[PDB]
Amino acid sequence: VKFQVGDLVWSKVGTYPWWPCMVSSDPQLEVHTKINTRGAREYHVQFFSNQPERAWVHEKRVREYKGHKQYEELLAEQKIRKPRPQRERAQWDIGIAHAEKALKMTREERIEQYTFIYIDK
Ligand SMILES: Cc1noc(C)c1-c1ncn(C)c1-c1ccncc1
Repeated sequence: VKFQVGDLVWSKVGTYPWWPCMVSSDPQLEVHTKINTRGAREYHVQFFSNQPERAWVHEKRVREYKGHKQYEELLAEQKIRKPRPQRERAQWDIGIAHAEKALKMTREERIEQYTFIYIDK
């Protein structure tokens, strides 16, 4: 267990680029980490965005968030680069702005400021 609740991380999920996140406790499982059905470790994260979402992410797709400029280093992991779609870039920029504000906070302040409120349907 390398991450705890309130830690800032980058997550690489689905078709999306490396995205700013905060580790949090799953609202139903009440754990922030688990061993999945394939026997691998996963972390529960909140994506920083104007569209709040959460996901369980494989530990190999999670990295410590040290700052927004670290994005280049994650891409490093003729030069070939994927283009950046406008709508997705705008959502990522909002997320980064939140992550940069969260980085100036203590872990306790971040937990209080950003932990999602979940409402049953
Ligand atoms: C979208 C969406 N809906 O559920 C999940 C999970 C996602 C998702 N998967 C990976 N990223 C980066 C996201 C995401 C979440 C919020 N805003 C922008 C993107």
